[PDB]
Amino acid sequence: RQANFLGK
Amino acid sequence: PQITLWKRPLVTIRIGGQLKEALLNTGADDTVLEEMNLPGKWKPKMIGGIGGFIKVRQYDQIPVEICGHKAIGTVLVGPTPVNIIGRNLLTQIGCTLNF
Amino acid sequence: PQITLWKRPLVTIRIGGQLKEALLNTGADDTVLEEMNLPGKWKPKMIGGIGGFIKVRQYDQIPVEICGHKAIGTVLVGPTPVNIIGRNLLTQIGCTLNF
Repeated sequence: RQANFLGK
Repeated sequence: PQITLWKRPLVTIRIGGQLKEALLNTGADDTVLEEMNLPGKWKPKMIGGIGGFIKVRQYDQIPVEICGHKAIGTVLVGPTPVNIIGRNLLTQIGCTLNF
Repeated sequence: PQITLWKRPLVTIRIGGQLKEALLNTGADDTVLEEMNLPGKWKPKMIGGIGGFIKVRQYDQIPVEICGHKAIGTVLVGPTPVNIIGRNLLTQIGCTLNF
């Protein structure tokens, strides 16, 4: 698990 | 359904008549939900992304209703900014990326 | 093409004559590649993930070929665990999520 989520 | 990527792919899921908004996340191997009380045995796990790792609790064989589709698998619970539906549940609802 | 999610959705991309393995990430707003140099001026930005808030270098208007589909947009470079194609480039190559 790497739930690579990203905002910005 | 066909979900476009102009906006974050947010859909409504249901876990034990608790209805939340979660991101359809092809970049996540696992599904991670912000704090909720799930029943059953839960084991500590570490998961990373951009920025580092968070400690979460892993709950097995947890029913998740994603847009009319009955999902059942591993659900991780921890301090995630947004609720995430990962590849483990995504594969079960018959989800693909098409271009 | 149609890409299933039993395995991570890694594809070959071409950026600046170089070929790389990148992950099609519908849970990422932006495209982030692992450390590399690229043509430009760049503005430093901060972005956040499951772990938190990293520093990246932002390149604007960069051509990237994804599975031969042509895109041109923003590309951030930083300490990402894996090369990630986010929604800004996924929309340009007409990528959707279906089930």
